[PDB]
Amino acid sequence: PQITLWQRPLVTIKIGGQLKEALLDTGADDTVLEEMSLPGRWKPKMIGGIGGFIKVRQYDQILIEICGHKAIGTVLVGPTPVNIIGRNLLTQIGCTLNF
Amino acid sequence: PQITLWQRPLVTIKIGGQLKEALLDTGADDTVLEEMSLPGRWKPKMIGGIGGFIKVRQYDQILIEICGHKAIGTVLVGPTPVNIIGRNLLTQIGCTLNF
Repeated sequence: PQITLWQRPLVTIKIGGQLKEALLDTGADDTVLEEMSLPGRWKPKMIGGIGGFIKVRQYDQILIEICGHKAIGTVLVGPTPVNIIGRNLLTQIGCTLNF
Repeated sequence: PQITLWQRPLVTIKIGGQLKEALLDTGADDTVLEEMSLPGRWKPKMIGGIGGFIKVRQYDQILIEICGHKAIGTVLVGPTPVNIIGRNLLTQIGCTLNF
């Protein structure tokens, strides 16, 4: 699927059964999501944004399924407003930018 | 020019003679840049990020030239670390996302 930018790039995800929705963000390095319970092992990590230093919960080889495409790699969890798909993932779904 | 996401999407800009460099960001709504002096009329506007409420200086029909492509539309100026090309612009250079 090829998508235009006339309005916010939001597609559906799957993180362990759970259908979801996020931003295909080419300005992010990490991928962070909605507080859902992951079967797995975590490593405390920290992010920020308007106030800053919010504590997140890094997961390591999580298989995210995005817009039909399987893809594994790290995903970060914690109190975020929006699911955001960093570089890490677009990188791996073959995703490229076209003008 | 078509660009991959294996590493931060940074291209060169032109804002009134001045060669520059920014992020082709599909997760931003506005376009904000480096404190350079624009011939034009401004409207005080406000943004934020890690601490938040930083005051910026909105410009209105500024012709940004990006990666060979002419394109006009608003550009925002103020103490930012990085030049960032919002939706507003990618929108207008015909820019699309491809996987």
